[PDB]
Amino acid sequence: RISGGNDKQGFPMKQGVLTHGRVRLLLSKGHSCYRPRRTGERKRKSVRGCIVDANLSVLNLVIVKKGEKDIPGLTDTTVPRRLGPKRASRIRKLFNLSKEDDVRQYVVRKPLNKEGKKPRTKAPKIQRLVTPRVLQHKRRRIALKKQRTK
Amino acid sequence: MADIQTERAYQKQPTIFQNKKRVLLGETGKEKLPRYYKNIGLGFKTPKEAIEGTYIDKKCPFTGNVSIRGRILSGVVTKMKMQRTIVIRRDYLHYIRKYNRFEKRHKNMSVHLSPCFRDVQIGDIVTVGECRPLSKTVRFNVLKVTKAAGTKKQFQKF
Amino acid sequence: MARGPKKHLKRVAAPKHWMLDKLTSVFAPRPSTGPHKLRECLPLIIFLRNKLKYALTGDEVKKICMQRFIKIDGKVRADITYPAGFMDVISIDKTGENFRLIYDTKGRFAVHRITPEEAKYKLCKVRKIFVGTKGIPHLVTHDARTIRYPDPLIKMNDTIQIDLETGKITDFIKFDTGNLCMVTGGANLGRIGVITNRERHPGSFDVVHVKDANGNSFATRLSNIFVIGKGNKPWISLPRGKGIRLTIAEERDKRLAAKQSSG
Amino acid sequence: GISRDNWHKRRKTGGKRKPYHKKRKYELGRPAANTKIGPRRIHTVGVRGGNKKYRALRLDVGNFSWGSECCTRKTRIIDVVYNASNNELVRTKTLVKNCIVLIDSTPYRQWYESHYALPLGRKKGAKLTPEEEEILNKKRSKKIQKKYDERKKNAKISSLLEEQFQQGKLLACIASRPGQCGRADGYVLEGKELEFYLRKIKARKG
RNA sequence: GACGACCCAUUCGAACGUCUGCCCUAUCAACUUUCGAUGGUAGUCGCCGUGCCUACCAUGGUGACCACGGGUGACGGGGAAUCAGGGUUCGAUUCCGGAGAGGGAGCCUGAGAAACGGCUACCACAUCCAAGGAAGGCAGCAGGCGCGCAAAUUACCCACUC
RNA sequence: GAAACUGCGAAUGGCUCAUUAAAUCAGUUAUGGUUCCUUUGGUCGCUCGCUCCUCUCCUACUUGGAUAACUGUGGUAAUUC
Repeated sequence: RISGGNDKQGFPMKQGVLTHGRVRLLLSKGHSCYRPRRTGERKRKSVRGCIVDANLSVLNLVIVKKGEKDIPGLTDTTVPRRLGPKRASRIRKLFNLSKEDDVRQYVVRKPLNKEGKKPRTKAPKIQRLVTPRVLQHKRRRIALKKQRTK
Repeated sequence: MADIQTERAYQKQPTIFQNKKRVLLGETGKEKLPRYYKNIGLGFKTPKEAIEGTYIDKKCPFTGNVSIRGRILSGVVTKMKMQRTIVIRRDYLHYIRKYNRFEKRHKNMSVHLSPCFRDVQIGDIVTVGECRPLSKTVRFNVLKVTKAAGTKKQFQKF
Repeated sequence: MARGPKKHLKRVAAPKHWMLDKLTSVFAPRPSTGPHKLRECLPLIIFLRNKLKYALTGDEVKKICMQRFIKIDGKVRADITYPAGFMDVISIDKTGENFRLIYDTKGRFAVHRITPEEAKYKLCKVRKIFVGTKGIPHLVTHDARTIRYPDPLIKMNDTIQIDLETGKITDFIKFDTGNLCMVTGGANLGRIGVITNRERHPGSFDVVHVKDANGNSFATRLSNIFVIGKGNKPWISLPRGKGIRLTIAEERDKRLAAKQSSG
Repeated sequence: GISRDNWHKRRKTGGKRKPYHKKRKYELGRPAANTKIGPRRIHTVGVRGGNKKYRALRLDVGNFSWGSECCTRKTRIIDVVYNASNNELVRTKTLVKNCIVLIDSTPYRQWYESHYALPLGRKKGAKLTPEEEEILNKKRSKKIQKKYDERKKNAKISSLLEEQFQQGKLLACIASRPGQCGRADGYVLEGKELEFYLRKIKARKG
């Protein structure tokens, strides 16, 4: 799959900009090829179309379907992904835990290889995990409501 | 009164409804219209003529929406040649402190006049009062009309 | 300049009853928004280094207020500026001191120390009565407290005693002739005297005559009057001076009589 | 851009005043709604101080009322007939305050039939007898008559009203700004208004 | 305790509106109107009142008590210099109000801006470039050129005042 | 605890006097014609409806899925690209 690339003179390619001319579009937050330096800011930069020609410097091709053969410099090389989830419910979906099992030891442990001291194993901090502290804030939340009515 | 429409729209007072309750008057009776009016306060009195009569005007304070609040002033009639309004004048004296003399200056103002008053003539004293804007050059309405000055409108035997 | 609201007030723009100098720099404190109006406020920091002189710089007040020794109206405040005004109580509990903000006959906020027992309440004028939703009433006061369910005979220009601890007023005074009043604004300021007479005009800017116990009659607008207690009997403690409003000649005579500028 | 200034325009004496301050955001226009009748399209417009303002384009329902016996039901808005501000607006079917429009007239009959226990104008009684008589006749013992007796002689319904049900349309008055509110609403014509606007309609067209 | 949210009140205001107050000029005496001038009726729009705008209808409004037009090395006021009394002359300029950021117009964000230490376009300028393109607005503090009779350091520092 | 997302401020100040003759502005009045971040004080359980459709165990002991920093590969003579 071709995901775009860079025209000569560095002009980038975005989607929905049919033909190959170099057009100056209004751009703002939530569009390709824009960085705001102030909120609500709108600039009018030049970009270049979708339709491929030989006027382009470089293209980005993403491997989608893998063939019979293995290209030597890429698909033979194997690199694992780094990080497990940081959120509660992603750990539940991943290792396929029940609602009742109390996650507390199903986190990925990320090694610190060296530091000249000792190796650490790091973990992230779970979010949306119920603890006793959570329930207090919800119990005091309702206590005030009843107190108000009285 | 029986004709008060000449517009491309119907004219009526707000805060009035026409009921369809009961049926028996015989020949005639209730004109199917109670009248709306209100007090103005500040020692000014609603005319009898307003409560008696029939007109639809929203810019008079005896019927329509518009308050009198803030200032109160007087003037005198100078001209009438416009519909539901008049022109008036304010004579006054401007002083100069280099001299010890005064001098005459006048301004002219328009102001709206109710269909309630219809006994106005050019030369009557008039009273007015501050209001919210009604029009570009109208900011006021009449509260009262009077004559109590030299060379009166009709012969002395009153 | 303006396109939105301003955030500076200079020295020389600022009022004269804070008694500012002119050889510290261009800016003055400016009270931040609150229940009192800035031509009736005494900002907090002006009480702490331009009156009592505990602090010496504004940075010192920032180190003091954070410690939470300061209260205002029995609650805790913790900022350089707060807009306390007429009839509020400051309370430092570490020193065991309590102040009250009230007017000299000169017309400026003095030091009126008081017992801690007195500092458990303040006197509040009623300004507006407003029926809320579902047949519930409200009060509105100059210190901007909304006290629900008042007694149904209390009306504006009365005054009410509020318990800072629980709100919910215990008692009140009714506006009547011959009751004792204090002035809170206008040319006459800080004078104490009984009501004597009222005058009404349909319209606005009704006035209220006053007479004191020195045999002088003066008048002021209605909305600068504040009630303090029944005739010749304040329900508050009073400072020295006591609304006499001496002429300048008599004030000269006192100073050269006691010969007082040394102790 | 398009503005609602006041520092233009001549004074009373025919004088002109030379250009003063540049246009500002609190003196501002923003083009007209020009709402029609069709499927609901609503746009939400940010306005000064916050507090969003709804602009309605192509409504087709409004809440009219029949305050004579005090029922108000939701009914479809069919077509414009009379627009007392301009003639051109009727031709392009533009909907604004104090127009005169047409409705289906359906729930008002249903309410009348159940409450006053009588039908309005009808083509034939043949339709009624198998079903729609089931409501009108009733099996109550005890409160066939006892309720309905109090409804009697409070249902004379006027001549100009009754004839209109047969056409299946009724003339009601828009008493809302659709471009500011986001809703059409109104009251149905009664009395002398309903005599008036008939005469204007027959005068102008036909 | 901390934070957030709906409404009411309050505070800081904001925006329109009332009455009175103005320098020179008639070799400027009639002015304003369907390119709305003045008013009536209805509607649109707007935070709201309002010819603000639109439709329909009326013919008004202003002036020798100086309108209308033209001029101003005219920002306004609190004030300043001189001075017996009465005045005359000045007020760019430390406080308050206003207007504007090269000239015009449009607009985004926000409670608040028609913002320029935000943006888009035209016009007048001026900069870089591999000639494909890209970037800019000192009436902020210093500093330079120019202009003229005529006016300071590309300094030190958030300790004071805020 | 760098970085990065998020909230808030950047409409205050500073500067200039070009425009501007009932305009600006000053005194006086008006919102009962309106808007108002923020502070301060009150407002904090229908409202009676879980009404879904899966045919009733229902995530309320807490629901849903992406972006930056980061890791790695780049383009342009040049940009807070």
